Amino acid sequence: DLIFCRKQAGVAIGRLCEKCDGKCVICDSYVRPCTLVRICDECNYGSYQGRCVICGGPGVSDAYYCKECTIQEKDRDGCPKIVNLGSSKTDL
Amino acid sequence: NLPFLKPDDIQYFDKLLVDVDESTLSPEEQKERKIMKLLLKIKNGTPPMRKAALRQITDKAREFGAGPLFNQILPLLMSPTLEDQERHLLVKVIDRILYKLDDLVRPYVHKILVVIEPLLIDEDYYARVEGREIISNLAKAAGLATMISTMRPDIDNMDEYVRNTTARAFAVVASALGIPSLLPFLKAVCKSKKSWQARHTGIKIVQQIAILMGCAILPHLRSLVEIIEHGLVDEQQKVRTISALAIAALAEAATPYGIESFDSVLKPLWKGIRQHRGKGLAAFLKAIGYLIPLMDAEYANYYTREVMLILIREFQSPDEEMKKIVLKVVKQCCGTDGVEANYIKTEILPPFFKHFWQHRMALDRRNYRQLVDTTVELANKVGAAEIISRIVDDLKDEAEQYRKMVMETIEKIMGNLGAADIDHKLEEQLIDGILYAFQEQTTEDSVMLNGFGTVVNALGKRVKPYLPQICGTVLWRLNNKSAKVRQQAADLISRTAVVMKTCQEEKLMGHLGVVLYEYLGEEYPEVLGSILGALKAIVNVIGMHKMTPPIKDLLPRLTPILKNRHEKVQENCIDLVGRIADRGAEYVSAREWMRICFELLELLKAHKKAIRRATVNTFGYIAKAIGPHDVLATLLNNLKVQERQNRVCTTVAIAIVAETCSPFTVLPALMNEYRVPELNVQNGVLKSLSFLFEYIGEMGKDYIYAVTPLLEDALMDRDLVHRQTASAVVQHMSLGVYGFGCEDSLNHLLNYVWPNVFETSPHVIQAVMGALEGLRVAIGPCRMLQYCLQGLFHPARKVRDVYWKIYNSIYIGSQDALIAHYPRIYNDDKNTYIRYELDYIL
Amino acid sequence: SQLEHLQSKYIGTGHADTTKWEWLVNQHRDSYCSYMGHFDLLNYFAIAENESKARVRFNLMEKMLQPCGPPADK
Amino acid sequence: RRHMFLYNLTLQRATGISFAIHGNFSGTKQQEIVVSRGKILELLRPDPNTGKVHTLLTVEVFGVIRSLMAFRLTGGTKDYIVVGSDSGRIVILEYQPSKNMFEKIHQETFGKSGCRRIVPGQFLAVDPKGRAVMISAIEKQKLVYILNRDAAARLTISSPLEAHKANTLVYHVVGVDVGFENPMFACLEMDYEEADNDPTGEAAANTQQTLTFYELDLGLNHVVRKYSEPLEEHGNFLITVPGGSDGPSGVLICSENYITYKNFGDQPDIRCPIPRRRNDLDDPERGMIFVCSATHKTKSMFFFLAQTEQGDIFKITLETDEDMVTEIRLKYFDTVPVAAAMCVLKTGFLFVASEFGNHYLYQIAHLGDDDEEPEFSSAMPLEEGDTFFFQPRPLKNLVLVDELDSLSPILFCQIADLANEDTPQLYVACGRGPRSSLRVLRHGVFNQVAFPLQYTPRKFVIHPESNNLIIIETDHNAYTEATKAQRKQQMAEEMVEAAGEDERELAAEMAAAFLNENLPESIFGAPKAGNGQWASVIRVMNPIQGNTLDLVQLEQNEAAFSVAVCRFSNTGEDWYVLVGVAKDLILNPRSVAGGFVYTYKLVNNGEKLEFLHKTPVEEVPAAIAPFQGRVLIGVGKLLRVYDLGKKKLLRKCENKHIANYISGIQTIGHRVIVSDVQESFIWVRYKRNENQLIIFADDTYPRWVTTASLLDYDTVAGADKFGNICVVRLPPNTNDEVDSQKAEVIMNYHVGETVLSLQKTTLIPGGSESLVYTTLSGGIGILVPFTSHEDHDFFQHVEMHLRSEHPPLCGRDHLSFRSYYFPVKNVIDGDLCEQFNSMEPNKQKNVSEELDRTPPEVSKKLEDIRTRYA
Ligand SMILES: *C[C@]1(O)C[C@@](C)(OC)O[C@H](/C=C/C(C)=C/C[C@@H]2O[C@H](C)[C@H](NC(=O)/C=C\[C@H](C)OC(C)=O)C[C@@H]2C)[C@H]1O
Ligand SMILES: [Zn+2]
Ligand SMILES: [Zn+2]
Ligand SMILES: [Zn+2]
Repeated sequence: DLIFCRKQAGVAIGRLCEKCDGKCVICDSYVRPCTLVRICDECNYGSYQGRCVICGGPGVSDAYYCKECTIQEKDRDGCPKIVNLGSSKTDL
Repeated sequence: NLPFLKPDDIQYFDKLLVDVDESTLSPEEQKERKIMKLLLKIKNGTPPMRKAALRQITDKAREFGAGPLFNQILPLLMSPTLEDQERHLLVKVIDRILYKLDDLVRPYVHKILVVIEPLLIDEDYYARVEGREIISNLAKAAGLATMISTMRPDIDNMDEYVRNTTARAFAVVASALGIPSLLPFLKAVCKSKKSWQARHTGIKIVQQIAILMGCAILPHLRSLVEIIEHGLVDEQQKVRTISALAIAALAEAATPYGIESFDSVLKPLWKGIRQHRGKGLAAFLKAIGYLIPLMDAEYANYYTREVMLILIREFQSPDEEMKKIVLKVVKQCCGTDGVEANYIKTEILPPFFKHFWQHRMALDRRNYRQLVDTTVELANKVGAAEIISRIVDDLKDEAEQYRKMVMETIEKIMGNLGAADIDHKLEEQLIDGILYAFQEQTTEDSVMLNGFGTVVNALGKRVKPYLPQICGTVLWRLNNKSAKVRQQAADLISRTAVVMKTCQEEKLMGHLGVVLYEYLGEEYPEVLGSILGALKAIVNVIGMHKMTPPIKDLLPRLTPILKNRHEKVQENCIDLVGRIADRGAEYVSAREWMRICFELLELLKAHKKAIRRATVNTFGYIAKAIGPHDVLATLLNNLKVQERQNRVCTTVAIAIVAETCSPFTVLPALMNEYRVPELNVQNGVLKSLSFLFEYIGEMGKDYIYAVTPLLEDALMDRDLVHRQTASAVVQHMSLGVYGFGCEDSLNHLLNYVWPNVFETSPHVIQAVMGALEGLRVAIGPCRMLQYCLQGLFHPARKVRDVYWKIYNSIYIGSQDALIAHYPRIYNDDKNTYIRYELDYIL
Repeated sequence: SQLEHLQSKYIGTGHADTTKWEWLVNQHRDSYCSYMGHFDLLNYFAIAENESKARVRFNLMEKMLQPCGPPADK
Repeated sequence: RRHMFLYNLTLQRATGISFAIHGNFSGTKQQEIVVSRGKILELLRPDPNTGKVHTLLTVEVFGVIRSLMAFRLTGGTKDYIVVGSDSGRIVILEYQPSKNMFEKIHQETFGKSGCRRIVPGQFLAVDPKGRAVMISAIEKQKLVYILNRDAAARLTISSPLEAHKANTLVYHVVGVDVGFENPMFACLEMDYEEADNDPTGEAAANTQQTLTFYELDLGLNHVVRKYSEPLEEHGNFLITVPGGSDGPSGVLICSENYITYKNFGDQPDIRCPIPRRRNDLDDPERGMIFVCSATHKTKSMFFFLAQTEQGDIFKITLETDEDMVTEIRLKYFDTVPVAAAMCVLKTGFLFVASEFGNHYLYQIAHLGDDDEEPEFSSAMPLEEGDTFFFQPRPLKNLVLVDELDSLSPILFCQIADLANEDTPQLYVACGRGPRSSLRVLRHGVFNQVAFPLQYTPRKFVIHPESNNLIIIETDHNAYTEATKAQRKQQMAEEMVEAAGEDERELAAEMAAAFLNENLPESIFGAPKAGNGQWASVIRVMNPIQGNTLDLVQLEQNEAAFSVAVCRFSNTGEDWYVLVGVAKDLILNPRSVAGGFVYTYKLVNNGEKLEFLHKTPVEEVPAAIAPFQGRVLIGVGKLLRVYDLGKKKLLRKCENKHIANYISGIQTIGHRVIVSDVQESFIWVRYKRNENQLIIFADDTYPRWVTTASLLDYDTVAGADKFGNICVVRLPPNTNDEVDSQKAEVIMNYHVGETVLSLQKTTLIPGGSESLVYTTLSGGIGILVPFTSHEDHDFFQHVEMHLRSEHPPLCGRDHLSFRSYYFPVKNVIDGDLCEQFNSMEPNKQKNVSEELDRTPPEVSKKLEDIRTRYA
C-alpha cells in the first residue's frame, strides 16, 4: 500500500520524472500549477536528491501543487513524497 | 517473518537461517542472534519493520552494550557490496545507539575510528558526510577527554597520511564539541617543542576546522590565528607552508569579515614572500590573496601595492600550481575596492596578458576555466573594451582551442557589460574575428554559437552593415553537407532574428525564410526542430503579410509535420503553427484549420508538459480564429463515438473552445447532448463539464444556473458514477468561482450534493467530500457548520461518524474562522459553556 | 494513498464518541488563542474591562487550563 | 437595482501599536524602529538632533502580525526583521534604504492559515547571536530554523526542526544568551493533561507553571527538552539576561507581585517582590504584574526597564559575584502611560508605544542613580507579606520630546458639519480611561484637535438645535469622584487611628498632605476599583471649543451604555435626553441587578441637563432610539416602545422574541432594525393601528454586530467584532405582515480591524456618497460604490494581477485574508491596487499592458477615485 510521507517539509524542492511532468502530486490534476512542492529532508538525502517524488526515478522538472490544492491549503499538509509500505530500501 | 536475503547478506545473517531452539544458546549467543535479527529487519525490512526494529535496538542499546552492537554493525557498514541508502540506514542506527550508549562507547572509540575513517576520504560526498557524522556522534557520546586520549598518539606519526587522517578527525571533533573545547590542546600542539610533525598536524587541524566549518569559525577566528601565527616563521619549511595554507583557509571561511583578526599575520606574509620560493611562496601568496578582499580600500591599495612586484615576478613561474595560485590572487585583489582601475591597467594588465594569455593554457581544462573567469572579472572592473581589444585578434588564430578560449571570454564579457564601451575599430575586429571563428569550425562548438549570438545581440543595430556577410555565411552553412552545421546555423538565425529585424534587412530575412522552408523535409529530427524554430523567428520578425513563403503555403506544409514523433519537432512546429494561427489565420481556410485541429487533438495527452502547453495555446488560437460551432460539433461527435482513451483529449479540447470563444457557445450543445438516454453519453457530458469548470475557473461564475438543472438530475440519478462526476463538477465550480458572488447557486447545489454523504462506495463518497470541501471554500465554513451541527450528536452512531468526518474537514480547513460561527451553548449545573467575552458591548 | 489518521492527530477534531465537554473545551481554547491573535478582539476585551492588554492576555492564558471547569466522570 | 460593487480605501491608517523593535535596519549607525500597527508594518526613524519621530515606510501586509523581532549574524552591521503571523509562514525581511522598501529575504511555510491554536506564529524567539530562530504556537507545536550565511554574505535558512509536546500551553518564549554555546530557548509552559482527566478538578489546582529550557544541538541537528523546573509564581513573560562574557545568562521571569532570576544548574532562584505604591488607592485585593520590558546593553553595565500595570517604570540591575547573581536591584524610574513596548536607543532616548492613545518619545536626561530616592533589592529583608513602598512623582529622569497622535481606540464616530465649514468634520470618541478624548478631524491625511474626557466614551448624540455633543463616559473597575474622595478621606483617618500618639503632629499632617496631592490620572492612571464597580458620567460639550457646558455624575456601579436626545409628541418642542445605564453589572460571568433610564430636560439652549426623573428596568437598557414622538428602548432581550410620562417612562408596547440581547436599534418608516449580540439583524414591523411589534425577517448567519447603518428601506450595512463588514438586503416586496423572511447577504468583506462606526455620507460637498468606517486600531476607511461596470472590471483585473505579482509581505493569501470569516463578495481592495506604485517598473509595465495601458494611466486612474471619493 502507498501512503504520503507527511513529515515536516523543508527547503528541498520536490521533482517529477518525465512520465508525470506537470502533474499535481496531491490531486493528479494537470490544470494550473501554482505553488512549488517542498519535501522532507530524509526524502531528499543522498542518492534520493532530485528524484521523482512518486517513483524515485530521475527528476526532470519541479513538482507543483495545483491551484485547487493551494486554494484549499492542501500544500500545507506535509511532504507529499509517496512511500511504499510494502517495499524495502533497495527494491524495484 | 524473515525478510528476503540477497547473496551478499548470507555471510552476515546465516545464523538466522538455521532454526535453533533459542533456549539452548549462550546468553552471548542469544544477544548476537537478537542483534542480528534487528539489523536484518532494519536493512532489508519494510518501513514499518525498519521503524520497529530501530526503536527496539535503540531501547535495548545499553543492554546489548557497545561491544556486540558495533562488532556486528562495523562489518556491515564497510561492506563492499553495501548500497548507499543501506549505508545511510546503518549510519542512522549508529547515531541512535551512540546517543543512547553515551560514555559506554569509550572502550571502543579507537576501533570504531580505525574501521570507519576511510569514509572521510571516499569519493562519494555523502560517504564523507556520513563518516564525519559518525565521528561527531562518537565525540559527543565519548567526550572530549577520551577523543583526545585516543587520537593524540598519531599527532607526531612519521607517515604524513596518518597525520592527515588524524587532523581531519580532530577537525570533525572540534565541529562536534565546539572550537573552544579544543583551543588549549591546539595551542599546545601547534607549538610542540618535540617535533615539527606535531606542529604541522595541529596547524593542519586548524586549516581543516576552517574548511569544514566555514563562517561558523568567525567568533573564534582570533584565537585560531593566535594559535597558528607562530608557524609562519617556523624553522621547518612544511610548517610555514601549512601555516600559510591555514591562514588562507581561515580567510576564505571568514569572507567577507574578520580582517582585524589577521593583523598580526600581515607583516610576516608580506616579508615571507620577499624571501621564500617554491610551494612555500605559493602558500604565502595564496594566504595574501585571500586576505586582501577582506581589507578596506586604503589598506588594500597599500598592501597589494606592496605585494604586486612579487606577484608580477611569479607571473612567469614555470610551475603550474604557482601560476594557478597567482591567477586566483590577481582575480581576488583586482576585485577588491581600493585597487584602482588605472593601476591594474598600467601595472598588471600587460604582463598578465603577455604571460598568461598564450595558446598553451587553452589545452588544459583547469587553466582554461580559471583564466577565462579571471579575465572576465578583470573586464568587470577595468572595462570591457580594454580587455576585449587585447585578445580580439587571437579570434583568428589557427589553434581552435585558443579560438574557443578567446571566444568564450569575449562572450561572457560582452554579455555582462554590453557594447557601449566598444568603438568602431574594435567593432570591425570583433565582426571579422567571430566570422573567421564560425567559418573555421571542425567540432561544431556551442561556444562559437553563443559568442556569435551575444556579440551580434550586444552590437544591436550597429551590426546592420555586417549583416550581408553574416547572413551569407549563415546561408553557406545552411547548405552544408552535415546536418549539424545546418542545425547550428538555424539556431544562430533564431538567436539573432530580433536584432536582424531592428536593422531593417527584411529582404535577407525573406530569403533566409525561403531557404528554411525548403529544408522542412529534413530527415534528422533535431535539425528539423531547429529549422522550425528559425522559421518561427523569421515569421515573428518579418510579419504575416510579407512572409516568404506566404502563410497560405507555409501552414499546409506544417500540417504533416505535426505527426512527427520527436518531441523537439513537435514543440517547435506546434509553436510555429500557433503564432500563425494567432496573428495570421487570415491566409488559411477553415478546413485546413480543422485538419490541424484533428492532428493536434492527440498531442494534448503528451507526457512533456511543454508540448501540452503549446498544444493548448495553438488550439485556443485556432478556435478563436475559426469560431466554435464546427469544431464543437466535431468534438461532440467524437465524445459520443469514442471511449476514454481519446475521450479526455476531446474533453480538454471542448474546454479550450469554451474558454476561448466563451462558454455560452459550448454549454448549450454540450448540455443538449445530455438528453440522450444512453447513460454513457451523459457520463461523457458530465466529465466534460467537470473539466470545463476546472479549466475555466472564474469564467464559470456566469454559468452555474445554466448547468444547475442537469446537475440536479445527475446528483439524484440512479447511477452512482453520475453522482460522483456531478459532485466533481460541483467541486470544480465552487473552487473556480470562489470569491465571485455565486453563493446562492452553490447553496442550492449543496442541498443536492449533501444527501449523498451516506453513500458507501469509496469513489462516490470521496467525490462527495471533495465537493463539500470546495463548497466550504466558496460558501464559507459557517454554512457548512450549520449543516454539521445537527448530526454531531445524533443518536445513531453512523450519522455521528459521517457528520464528524465532515466536521473534521471543516475544522482543519477553517479553525480560526469557526470562532465566529460556533453556536451559543448554555451552561449547565456542572460546567461553564458561555463565551462571555464575545458578549461584551461597549 | 489516503487515510484519516493524521486528521485524528490534529488537536480539535472529533469522532462519534466525542463528548460535549471536550467539544466545548476545544471551542474555548481555540477562542482564547484567537483573541490573543486578533489584536482588535483583545483591544475590545481590554476596553470592556478596565485592564491592560498584558493583564487580559495573562487572564486568558490562565483560563486555558480548565476553561469549562472540571469534566464529568461519565 | 444590481447589487452594489464596492472599492475599499484606507484614508487614515491604523495608529495603534502592538509591537515595536529597534535596531540598525539601514545598516548604518542610525537607529530605526519597526512597529506593527496590526495589519500594517511601519518603519520609523527618530532624529537625535530634533528628537522628532519621522515615519520612513508604511506597508500593508494583509495579515495579522503576531510576532516581530530583529536579529543579526556575527559580523553583520544590519538587523534583519523576522515576522510571524497568521499566514502559516515565517518571513525574514531586510530594509533597503536605497529603495525604501522591505525586501523579503526568506519565506518558509509550515502550516495552515489563521490565528490558530496549534499552528506556530504567535511567538518568536531569536538566539542572541542570530544563529537560530524559534517560531511557536500557543499549544504543542514549536519549530526552529537555523540561520547562516553563504559566500556572498547572503542569509540562508534551514529546514525546520521540531520541538513539539502534546497538551502543552506556552505563555512566552525567549532565547537565552548562552554566548556561543548550543542555542537555548526558555519557555513558560503548562501541561493540561492532568486537569483534563481529573473530574474532581484539583489536579488543575495543583498544576503549576514550568520554566523549560530547550537546547538546539547544532552538531547533532535536533532540539531536546534539556531542562524544566516548576515555579511557585506563574509567570507572564520572560526577559533575556545578557550572557557569555557580558553577564550571567539567565532569565528574568516576571510574575504577579514578583520578579525572579532563574538559571539552570547550581544557580539558585533569586526572588524580589515588586515595589507597590504607598497609599495606593487601588483595590487592595489586586496584585501587580509587569506589562512590558526593555533591555539596554552598554560597555560597562546592562539594565532593564519594567513597567507596571499603573505605568511606573522600574530600572532593574543585577549584582554579580563570581558568575552567579547575588541579588536583583530595582528603583522607581518614572511614570508614563501603560505601554505595549519600550525601546531604549543608544542616542539617549526612550520610545514608549502606548497600548492605547498617543505614543511618546522621551529624552533620557539622567539615568536616575544620583538622587536620594530609595533603592530596593532582593537582599533586603521583609517578613510576612510586607512588600516595599514608593511614591510616584512627576517626570525626573525623562523629558517629553515628541508625541505621536493615535486615534486608537475609536469607540464612536459621527461625520457632520457642526462648525459651518461647508465640508463636514469627523467627531470621534477616542482613547481609553482617563486618557480618553473627543477629537475633531478635518480633511487636509486629517488634521486633528483633541478635547480630554474623564472615562471611556461609549456613545454621543448631536443635539439638532444646539449642535452640542452629549457624551456618556463609562468605565469598569473605576471609582466615582465622590467614592474616590471618600476613600481618600477614610484611608487618611485610618492612617492616624493606627500608629501612635508619639507625633500625631506628623501623621495628621502627612495624611493631610496625602489628601492635598492629586496625581493626574492622565499620567499616573485611575485607581482600579475592583470587580463589578463602575464609574460613569454624562457630558454636554461644545464641538468647536472644548468647554464642558455641563456634567452630571452618576451613582457608583451605574454604567451608561445608551444615550439619546429627542422630542416627544405629547410634550411640545421641549428637548429631552435619555440615558440608559446598568446597575451592578459584572462582565464575567455575566449578571446584573437591572438598569435605569434617566430622563433629563435639555434647557438653556442645550447647555444644562435638568433632571426630570428616573425609570427602573429589569435589564440593561442598551439601545435608545427616537421614534415618531416616542422612543424605542432595548431592555436586554425586550424591544419596547416607550412614551414620556411626567413621573416615569411608561411601557406602551413590547416584543419579547429577540434571541439574546439588543445592542442597537435603528428605524426607517415603521421598520425597526434590531442588532442582536450574536444573531445578526432582526427586522421588526411596528403596526401603529394595532399597537404591536412583530418580527417578520431575520438573517441566515450569526453575526456579532458592533454597528449598523441603514442604506435604504431594504438594505442594512453592518460590522462585526471579528473585523468584518457586511451588507444584507431583504428580497423585493418583502411583506411586513407574513411570518418568515430571510435577508440576502449581498456584500462580505474582512477589513482586518474591528469596525465600531459605520456611516453613509459624502465627505466632500459636490462628491457622491460612500460608506465611512472607523476601527478600534484608530483606522478610518471608506467603501466607494462603482458607477460603471467598465471601471469595476478594470479595478477587478488590477486586484487580480496584484494578488499574483505583489503578494502580501508576510506570506498571507490576499483573497483568503479578505475571506477570513465569509468569502469576499462585491468588494475590491483598493489598498492592494494602490500598491501598483510600489512595484518595480518591469512588473508595472507588464501588468499595465495586461490591462492595455501605460503605468501613468493606471496610477492616475487609481488616484482619480481617491480624489473623487465616490
Ligand atoms: C505520474 C503518472 O501518473 C505516471 C503514469 C505512468 O501514470 C499512468 O503516467 C501518467 C501520465 C498520464 C498522461 C500523460 C495522460 C494523458 C492525459 O491527457 C489528457 C488529454 C489530459 N491532458 C491535459 O490535461 C492537457 C493539457 C492541460 C489542460 O494543460 C497542461 C498545461 O497540462 C490529461 C493527461 C495529460 C503520469 O501522470
Ligand atoms: Zn518525506
Ligand atoms: Zn515518476
Ligand atoms: Zn492538486
